[PDB]
Amino acid sequence: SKYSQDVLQLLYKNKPNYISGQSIAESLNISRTAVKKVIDQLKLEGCKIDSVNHKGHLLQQLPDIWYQGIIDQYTKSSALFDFSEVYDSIDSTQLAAKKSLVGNQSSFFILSDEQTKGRGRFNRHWSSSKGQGLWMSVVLRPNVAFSMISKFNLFIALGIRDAIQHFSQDEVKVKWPNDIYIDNGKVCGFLTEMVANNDGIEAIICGIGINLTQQLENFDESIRHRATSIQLHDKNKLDRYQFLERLLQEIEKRYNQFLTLPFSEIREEYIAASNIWNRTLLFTENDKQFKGQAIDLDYDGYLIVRDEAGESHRLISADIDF
Amino acid sequence: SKYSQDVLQLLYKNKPNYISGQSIAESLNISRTAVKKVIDQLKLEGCKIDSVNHKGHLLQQLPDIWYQGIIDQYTKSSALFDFSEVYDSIDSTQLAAKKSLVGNQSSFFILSDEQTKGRGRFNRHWSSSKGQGLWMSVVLRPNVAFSMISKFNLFIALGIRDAIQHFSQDEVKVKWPNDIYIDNGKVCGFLTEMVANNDGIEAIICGIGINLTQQLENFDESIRHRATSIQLHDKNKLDRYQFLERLLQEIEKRYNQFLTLPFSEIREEYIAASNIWNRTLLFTENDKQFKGQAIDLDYDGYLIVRDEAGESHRLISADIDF
Ligand SMILES: O=C(O)CCCC[C@@H]1SC[C@@H]2NC(=O)N[C@@H]21
Ligand SMILES: O=C(O)CCCC[C@@H]1SC[C@@H]2NC(=O)N[C@@H]21
Repeated sequence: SKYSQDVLQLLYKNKPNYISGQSIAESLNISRTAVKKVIDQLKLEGCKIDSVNHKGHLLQQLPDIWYQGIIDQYTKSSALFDFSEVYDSIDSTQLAAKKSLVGNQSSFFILSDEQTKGRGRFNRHWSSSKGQGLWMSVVLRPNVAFSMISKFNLFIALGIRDAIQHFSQDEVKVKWPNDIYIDNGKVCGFLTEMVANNDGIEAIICGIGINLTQQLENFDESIRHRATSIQLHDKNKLDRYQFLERLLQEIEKRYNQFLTLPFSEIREEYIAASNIWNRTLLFTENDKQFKGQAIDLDYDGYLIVRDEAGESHRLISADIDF
Repeated sequence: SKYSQDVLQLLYKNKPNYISGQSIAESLNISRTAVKKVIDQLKLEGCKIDSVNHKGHLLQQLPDIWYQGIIDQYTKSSALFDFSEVYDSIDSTQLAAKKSLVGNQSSFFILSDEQTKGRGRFNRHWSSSKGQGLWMSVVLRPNVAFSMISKFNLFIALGIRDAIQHFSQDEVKVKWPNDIYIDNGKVCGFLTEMVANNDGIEAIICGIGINLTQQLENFDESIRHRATSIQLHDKNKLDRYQFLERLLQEIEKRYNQFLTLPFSEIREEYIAASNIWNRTLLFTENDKQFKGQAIDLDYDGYLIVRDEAGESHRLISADIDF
């Protein structure tokens, strides 16, 4: 409805306290009896609101839907993001982001419940079902030379890992350069792209897909043995609005780190985090395909690999399989 | 009008021959007497059409307006470009291009008679008056690593130079890395940007502004001593549709060269072309500003400079003043 969001906003801003139909009706400037329709609807949409007589309304729990109104609260308190955009379904949050960044310098992010044409690295299909995962592109505006994309990718990786870790009983590791794993289920994939030129970057557009609320039965086939959600490694229910909040919090931390520190400082931690050593790796390079071993990550973000034929390579990027 | 373009198309396709109101009327499937309005209008818009009784209509000369219909002919015969877009006025042909490239792989270009918000390097204002200059962004899809932007810039430079040269009595030189000069008037500036990621470029978007039909009196102030048009170095009238045709022809040649040759091969020619040696240069780098001498362009597109304090720099890019 026309007013739904503003209602949800007031409801949210007012926790841990109740507020009266009355009090809402004065703010939004609409009938006491319209606020009831709006509420009776929000509940029907799966909202948990406690309504008690004489006292009013308290927002208890939100469903697995993103609401522009409440996501406005995050953008508001943010010291990073100007605005956000929220859709229930779009073609792709990266495509949207790439459109929205032109002729302005805003930092911002875009969430969508469902993607109908979401892609990953190399333009692989990316599965993005309604109400199941956080599908989001983020735009930032670092003031750096274009060479520095690679580092961003590494820092953010730890942001996305921690955010996810704080919610997982099992250990969450990073599979360089782009994937986040819990055990041998890929929980999230992310991708960093830039608009840039000869001297200075115009924007960064990091697209992030994390699987939130998936049962084993939801995946297939046969990805079911190398894909896992967050929920499947957390005894208690996973709150999408709570995860968002830490994810954004960590994305920020790691952005600033990126902005003020050379990699070396992060390096040793990134190692503790990676699950690529002491196992055979499966590298692809256009027509060519080979095996090899991850030996080390050097100070510049590059991966030092020993291919099965004994030769040493120093790689900026790669796509790797277990 | 609704049909104007299709008329102009037939008119153009039929040179050096006349064609009858009749013959047009059958193709476009409209009254013989509507074709007359369309023609009487095209003339009034500054078209030169010869109409003789019993014989018909011949397209003699086009004004200083771009027409989507005739520009369709170039895109059609092209072995490079899928389509084009033509506007009489837009915000910026780069902005437009950056929007139009998303979620597709088309190669294409965009022309506009006037820009209301056209920018150059570092987001400097770029003057783009109606009917006076070729204002165009071009999109290509090379299949190369993102590092290779720099080279593209160098090759295209010679394309844009030759295209312009064939029309100038005075010698046309390239001021590395982005400007085209005739004597000490900047005739054109161009800029190469990319959308790309860790492994592979998504698109190139080279934006090109060349001054076509400017009198000294049109410029100011006081750019009038370091800016010059093409027309001011050509005794005979400059045809915007004829220049476009060679420009596109050269852009293509030089693109293919880029695609199949290392720089070294172009290098020595690029030198004959540059007007940066044996004079003092004025380099800017963020807060810092210094003098120096252009000593050489090495095989990798980099400029070897000797700053006034005797130190040697190897530069990928720079902004330079005379
Ligand atoms: O291929 C991968 O390794 C990761 C793909 C990352 C996809 C995310 S989902 C949200 C955003 N929208 C997209 O189109 N892609 C990113
Ligand atoms: O600053 C320079 O040195 C050159 C500027 C190049 C501007 C051209 S004009 C057509 C296209 N549209 C733009 O916004 N810029 C390029």
